[PDB]
Amino acid sequence: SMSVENANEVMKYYDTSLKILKDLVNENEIKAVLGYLDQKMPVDSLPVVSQPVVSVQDTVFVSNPGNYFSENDRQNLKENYGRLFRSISAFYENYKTYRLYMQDQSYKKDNNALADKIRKEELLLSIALSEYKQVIFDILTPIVEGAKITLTP
Repeated sequence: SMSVENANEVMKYYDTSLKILKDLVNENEIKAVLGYLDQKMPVDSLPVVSQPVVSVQDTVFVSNPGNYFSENDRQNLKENYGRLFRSISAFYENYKTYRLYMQDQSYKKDNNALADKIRKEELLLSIALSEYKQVIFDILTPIVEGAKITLTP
């Protein structure tokens, strides 16, 4: 009864996680942004690539896992989502900065120092985005199986 209601909340959290992680971490878009950071890309060819904006209430829900999860699972989910939201922001904001700095010829003033700083950081962020997404699914799928046990009469 108290476990049945907790199990229903785990299913809601998993379903929201599935939807939000599909739209937030767009692997092919991430790869396309890395290609746009290439040294041989014509500066005037750099396109605008907007950050995906998912449901804000879904973001709040997954960012604050309830006490139905163990304190350890709750902390690991909260940490990985927090890092994932900050990393998403950095990845798309760094590309916006990069595009404006290349197109207004600011790169000539610092001999591409900011271009190389951004390229290195974007590569690290791209790996980390896929890592946080997989870590969240890996925490949840055994708990989800546990919730299915509680919900199968």
